[PDB]
Amino acid sequence: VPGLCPRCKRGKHWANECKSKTDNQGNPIPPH
Ligand SMILES: [Zn+2]
Repeated sequence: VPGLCPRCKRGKHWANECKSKTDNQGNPIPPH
């Protein structure tokens, strides 16, 4: 029962299953 992805901050999933729509890299999340 993992939530707010421990890699980004715009999803509630896990790294392997993570894809943050912020930039063209991996986790360009501006808040974190
Ligand atoms: Zn994520």
